[PDB]
Amino acid sequence: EGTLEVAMEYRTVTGVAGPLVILDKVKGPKYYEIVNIRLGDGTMRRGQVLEVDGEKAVVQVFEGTSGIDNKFTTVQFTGEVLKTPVSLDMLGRIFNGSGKPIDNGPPILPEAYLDISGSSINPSERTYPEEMIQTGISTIDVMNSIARGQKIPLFSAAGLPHNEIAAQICRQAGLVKRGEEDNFAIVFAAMGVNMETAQFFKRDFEENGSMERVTLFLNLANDPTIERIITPRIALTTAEYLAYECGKHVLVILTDMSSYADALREVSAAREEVPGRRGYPGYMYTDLAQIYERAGRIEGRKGSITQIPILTMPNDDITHPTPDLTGYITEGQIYIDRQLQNRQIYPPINVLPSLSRLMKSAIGEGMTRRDHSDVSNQLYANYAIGKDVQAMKAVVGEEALSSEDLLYLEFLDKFERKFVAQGAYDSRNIFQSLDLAWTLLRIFPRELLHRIPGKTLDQYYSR
Amino acid sequence: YGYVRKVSGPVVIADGMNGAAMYELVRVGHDNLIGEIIRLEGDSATIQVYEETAGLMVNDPVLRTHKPLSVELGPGILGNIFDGIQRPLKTIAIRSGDVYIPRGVSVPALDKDTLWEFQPKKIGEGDLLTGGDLYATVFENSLMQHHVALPPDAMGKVTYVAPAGQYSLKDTVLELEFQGVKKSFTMLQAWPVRTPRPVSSKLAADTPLLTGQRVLDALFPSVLGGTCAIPGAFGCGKTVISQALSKYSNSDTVVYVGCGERGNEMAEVLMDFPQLTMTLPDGREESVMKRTTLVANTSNMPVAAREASIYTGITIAEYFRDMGYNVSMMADSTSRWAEALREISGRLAEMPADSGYPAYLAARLASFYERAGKVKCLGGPERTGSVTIVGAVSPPGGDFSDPVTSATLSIVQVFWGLDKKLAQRKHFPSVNWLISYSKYSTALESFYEQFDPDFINIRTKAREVLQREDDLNEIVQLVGKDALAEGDKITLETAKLLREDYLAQNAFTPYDKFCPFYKSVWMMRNIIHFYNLANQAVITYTLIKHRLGDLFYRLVSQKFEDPAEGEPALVAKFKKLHEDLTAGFRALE
Amino acid sequence: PGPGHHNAHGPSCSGGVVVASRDGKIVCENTLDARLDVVFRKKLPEIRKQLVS
Amino acid sequence: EFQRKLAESSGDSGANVKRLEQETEVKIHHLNAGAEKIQYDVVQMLLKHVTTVK
Repeated sequence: EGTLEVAMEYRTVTGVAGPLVILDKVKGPKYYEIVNIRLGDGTMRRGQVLEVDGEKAVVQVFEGTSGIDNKFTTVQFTGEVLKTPVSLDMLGRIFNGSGKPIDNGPPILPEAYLDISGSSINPSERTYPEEMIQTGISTIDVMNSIARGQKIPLFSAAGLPHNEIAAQICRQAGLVKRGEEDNFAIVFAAMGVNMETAQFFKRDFEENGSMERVTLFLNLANDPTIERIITPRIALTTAEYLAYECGKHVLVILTDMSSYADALREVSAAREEVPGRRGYPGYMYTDLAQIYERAGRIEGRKGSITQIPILTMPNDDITHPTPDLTGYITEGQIYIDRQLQNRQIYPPINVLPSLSRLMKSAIGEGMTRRDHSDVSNQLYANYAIGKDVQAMKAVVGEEALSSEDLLYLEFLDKFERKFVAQGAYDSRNIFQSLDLAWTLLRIFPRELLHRIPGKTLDQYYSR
Repeated sequence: YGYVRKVSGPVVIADGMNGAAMYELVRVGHDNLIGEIIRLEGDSATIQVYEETAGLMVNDPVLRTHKPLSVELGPGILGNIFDGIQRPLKTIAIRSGDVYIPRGVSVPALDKDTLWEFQPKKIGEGDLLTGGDLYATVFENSLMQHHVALPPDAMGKVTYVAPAGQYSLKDTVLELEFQGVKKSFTMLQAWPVRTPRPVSSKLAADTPLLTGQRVLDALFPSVLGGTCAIPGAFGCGKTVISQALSKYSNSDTVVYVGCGERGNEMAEVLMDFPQLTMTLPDGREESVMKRTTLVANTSNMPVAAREASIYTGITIAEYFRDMGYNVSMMADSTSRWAEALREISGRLAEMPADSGYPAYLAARLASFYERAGKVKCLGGPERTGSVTIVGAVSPPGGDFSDPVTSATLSIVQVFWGLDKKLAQRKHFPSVNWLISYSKYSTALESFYEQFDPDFINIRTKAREVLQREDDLNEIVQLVGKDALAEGDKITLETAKLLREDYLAQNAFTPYDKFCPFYKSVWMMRNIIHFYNLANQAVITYTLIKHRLGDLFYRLVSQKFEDPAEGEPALVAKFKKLHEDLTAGFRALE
Repeated sequence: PGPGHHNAHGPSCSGGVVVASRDGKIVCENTLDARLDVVFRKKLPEIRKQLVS
Repeated sequence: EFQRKLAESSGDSGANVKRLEQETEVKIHHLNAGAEKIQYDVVQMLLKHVTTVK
């Protein structure tokens, strides 16, 4: 084997500006080589070499440039890109943003060092998601369902209970069961969460007793802004190792993706890169791809990576660059409405903008019922007509609702009342909920229904 | 050693500073102009100087400090007045005599020649001590005893302990050796503003911030070590709430922090605090300044000092919490701080983000706000303090859409929402119940039920009544009070009584200047219980309205009672009134 | 220049040499302890694989 | 009835805890067998640290 070499320690640091540390007289640099910077005080922090030109090197330190002296700090070039020591033993533990074990436990004994930002899967070898998931919440499963390998985020403005919904989904996560070793292992990324939210996550996960199959990658808002960018990379790399290289299906969760967007914006503004819309970097689409575009099923392996991000519209606007690019990349949306929260509904899922682009394959005959697609389409389409009827009633009066419009208004009322609402710990099965969905569709006459054929639901029978 | 080379406005380039460190404060020129290092390109440095750089001379000396922007803590920190960059305004004025702030003042933050009474703990001359150990306490003044904590990042076996007596900060009150080398510590601790203070464990907040106002105490409670937000731009509500916090809040200390507001407004507030006086529960009369510290940086002050004032204040609050005291910070105008940060960013030509603020504004605001919380102390003996921030916001025109407002609402747990409409309608509390909220009620429910298990149910019923108040409002708006049912009329009347009797305070009146939580709880019980007892009887609304005149008067007076009689007497009176109202509602049914 | 003025301490540095250019700007700390640390960190996955089974 | 039902839990939890303690002891004995794996592999990885060439 090629003989090893001890990393060269330099002291030629010849410039500091912003978060970027300049070096000179570097002997044979390497792009994206991880360099750990030791200050004169002796404290150490990591960093990446962003731009390599000639014998120079423009390093981006992690813990901040503060305290770096141009004649007393030393930089050591490890000569290798960032690598996360993934291992099967990493399950049931908590790690910092960069991966420091923070559960008062010994560090990870790596089964293999794996580089973050792993290469893409050859789409010829890529396959298609073909199985539903039993998260434990009615409205997500019944309409705009989630497939074992499908990516889909949660759109929810600030202050909404989306964190509680994520915690409930993670604690109640399970297969359809229509096995425990390959059962759902949950990788729980936490980008830029509050300390109270962090303690809540830790306590809730420890309480459900599923610590044996859940990994927390916590990154608080106190941690450096650049260190938040590598947290999703590490989480997804560990998920890739667990799923493809070990077998068990992984249900990747990342909270506050808007925090990741803000971290990207801060890092880009630091280096003065070309700005896209709203001052975000012009390559944000590619970065959000490298984060999201890993969920899927690989042909030769029995693993599967399901992605459930959690975004937050900053101004409660769907047109914001982060949610817009996500919706471009994320293959569907599960939407949460503040207006429904104003009505004191615990799971404020609004179904009008919520659609799963892979639902057309999750449904079928192996699972669910043969009337799933048509019933979902009707409860998706008649809601818009009910909203239009409500608007007409608001702008004209109660007399505007004719013998047909009043039916749509009553449909909307009952749909928002009974169907959407669910218990904080209710595992409402599909058929029991689909019966009430059929009742809601049957509030309207069985002949005015245009899109659905009568025979489709007629195959199913009430009681 | 070190000479300037290029002076382009605020930006300054100085050669011969190879050993300089990033963000290390430096003294520039003979006038001792103070500026922070930004870029260390080459063997040269780059400094932005806070005060005006007009009149600098090339090759004028530059003197390093080997320390970032730091604050000298210790005895004498309370009471005084300090600038943004930790400059004692009062002593500067006394020493210079004149009024103007000299360009290049060098007065130390705390007088190092004044004497304070010192006495050590029972520690021995050869014992072992570590960082955060409380080895002595000092009577800086009456009723504000100051503990002397051994500085963090310092530990070792005890070598020398100063016996009790009269001493000054320049004296070496403590000396100890970890290794064979020995270090001697005085009573002055320096700590960078940017670096937070070391903590042992971030506890869960479990005690409400009793502000003395019923609306904040019961409707939208705030917990010790919890963030708070105020949309304060007019109506003097910010002044009112600040005075309430200074006088009646549970906090053992208050650290007001004013940045970039109107100079005359800061003059008014800094003349108001000395006039403010608070009585002790033991019957003693004190001055709020004896427990108050004030950091005021007006608009005329340098922009960098305006940005650093907030961090200075929060570091002072953390130092106070280091000895387990409950201390409350009050950021006067976070909007002004954000504008100062924007000006600094424009000076640095950083790439603009949403609405012109730099992209790190939200991140820096979150980093600042994350320092609040109930925290276990570092080092023994065991004790626990808290730091709560009640920093206000000034949205432009009231539109809660500016990035400062959005970030603050995203980070702050409890938002109280002062409304100018209520101020126009002559509302002393001015708290809009329709927009305020308290996200910490779920965590505070433990204490809420421990004090009274029915109090939380009463609060939920009051929230439901407030929610139905607007419903009845448009009901009266569209058809009038005629269409209201007897139960609906009773609910509307009870909501109006709650709004005009308990949800509103009288402040200026001696009887309603301070509202104890006991009186608040009894008033809430006497209101909600009466509301229900009248509700289930549906009885003609007119008949019960006629026959409950005495009950209505009792409910109204349930807040007119002064706190002079104390909790045992007022609680008994409120209980008797509630029993009488219940008897009148039940017997007449 | 050699250790004629200062030297790597014995127990703290089991052996090896350090080579640095003029002014000590670039240093290649090729001591035995660092060599062991690097080879250990590199070969750790093999160690784990052989500890099991 | 609830107290009678929960009485069996006071023993079941203790039995599960004892079983877990014994399983952990057996796992450490496998790490003592790992210490036997140490006896069989320490010399192996010590001779693996012959990277003292060139």
